[PDB]
Amino acid sequence: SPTKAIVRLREHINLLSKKQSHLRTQITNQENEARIFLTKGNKVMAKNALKKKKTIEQLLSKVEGTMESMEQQLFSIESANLNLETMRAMQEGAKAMKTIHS
Repeated sequence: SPTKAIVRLREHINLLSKKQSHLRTQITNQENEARIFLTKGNKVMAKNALKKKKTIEQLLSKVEGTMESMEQQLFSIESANLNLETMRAMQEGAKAMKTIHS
């Protein structure tokens, strides 16, 4: 059923939002690593920690983009159901017109 499909998509998004929070935390951690090297004076390793920060940022974008795709599919399903209800409404309007003509 499309309701079950929606529930599953929400379940996948929830798991991805756990990955999101993890990766956002890792981004802060990689920044902190770089800041530690900056206070040590090792700008080379600080830049390398920022390279790792950017790597996690790219992974975060992948997770967030995946959730977007799942939401688009989810909303498409809900929209399809709203279109079926709009169709039903139009069919009852047609029935009213049939009564007017009859």
